[PDB]
Amino acid sequence: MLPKDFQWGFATAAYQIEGAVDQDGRGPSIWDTFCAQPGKIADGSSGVTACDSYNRTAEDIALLKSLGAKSYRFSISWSRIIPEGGRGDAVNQAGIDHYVKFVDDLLDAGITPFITLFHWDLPEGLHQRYGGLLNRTEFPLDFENYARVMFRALPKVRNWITFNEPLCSAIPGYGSGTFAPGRQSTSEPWTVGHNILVAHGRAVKAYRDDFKPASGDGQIGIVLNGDFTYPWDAADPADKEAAERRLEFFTAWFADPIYLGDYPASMRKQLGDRLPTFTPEERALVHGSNDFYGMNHYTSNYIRHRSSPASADDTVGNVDVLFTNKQGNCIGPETQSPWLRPCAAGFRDFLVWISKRYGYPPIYVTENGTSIKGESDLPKEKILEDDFRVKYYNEYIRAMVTAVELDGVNVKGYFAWSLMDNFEWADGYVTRFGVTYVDYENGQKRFPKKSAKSLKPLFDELIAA
Repeated sequence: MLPKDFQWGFATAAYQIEGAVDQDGRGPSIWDTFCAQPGKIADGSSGVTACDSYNRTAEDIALLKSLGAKSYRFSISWSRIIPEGGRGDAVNQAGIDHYVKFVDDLLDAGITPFITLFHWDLPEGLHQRYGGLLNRTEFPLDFENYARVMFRALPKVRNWITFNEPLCSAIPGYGSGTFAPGRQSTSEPWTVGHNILVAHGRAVKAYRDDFKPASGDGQIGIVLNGDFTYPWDAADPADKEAAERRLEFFTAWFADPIYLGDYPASMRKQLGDRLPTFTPEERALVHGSNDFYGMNHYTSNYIRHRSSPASADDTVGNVDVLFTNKQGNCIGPETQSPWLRPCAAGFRDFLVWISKRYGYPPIYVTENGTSIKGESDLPKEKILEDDFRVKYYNEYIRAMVTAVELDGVNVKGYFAWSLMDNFEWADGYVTRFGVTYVDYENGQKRFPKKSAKSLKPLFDELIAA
């Protein structure tokens, strides 16, 4: 049994699905720029058309009703709202009107919106003007303004997310250079993470002070990813330590400041002066800034300690991240994503880890899902019979249930990533995470896969009353 008010649905992100990249006054994001650069996207694609969801809102809502979703998690493209991005820049009324209409249409359908303000698509103008996410002074001020514009425009919304997966904005974006804006630095990821946390805190303070509804059901929080860890050699205290330290670098990086008031000591030890120090003002903003814990989770790994000190290029916490352990056991089967091996037990375990470290917060699992190896090469009929994905959902959802029932974890909602196949960042369109097939060659036509239909009967069995 899950509580009667448990919310479930599907998730998407604006740049992954919307298309219409220059329609109705939209300014370029750092992702539009990145895709234009050679060798960044595996299939040489971009979000130019994607699923054309910007132009197919009625169809997307009808699909959500068809599948029985209670809620829908999606993001706002900042550059549709303020094309240049800053607090002194012109606001694009057309972009605001689009999202206002969309939210109205969702609520008229009886589906609750869960809205992400920042899903990696920083307006290119802010990146050029002042170094974007790198600027400790300017980025938080412009993010807060953007947040205020959206809070003011969408007063019927009750569920807000500031940032989706800041680790992905920071490490791939400024560490390895694999995601936009494609920079490579031993310091920049830590600078970026800090500015995101401050930006987040400013936005939450603005929400709480000036916009939260009298009805009291308004809530705001950040969304953090994090895959679970198991020691390579469980009998080696060093591997136990290494597995814990890995979680700290992945997730506590963000959640420790938010719940506990500072960065993980292990990060401070390794990173030294490369990791910023909160001022009293910044700590006041960041400490206590989550009304709920937003959780993205996909996989687990075995973690092995290293015999030497960490290098400056290290971002994982000086450990080997592996798919096999000392006994030759394997985490899970291959998917199309080299990093993703299904391991339902790790989902239960991650929920408990968060709960124990952060005082049993209310948790929304804002992303969970899988790709299927070679899915895009399959004939249509075979893509639609996505048994691998059906099983992924069945097992992961049951693991979540175990965490709720036995471990007492306070899970409030669950969102399947994704409602439809979409632009999977540096993978392009080859990697499919959708419960819905999208035939990009034939006008982005949609076809629900087996997994899309499987979630309602599953949740109807679980959700009480």
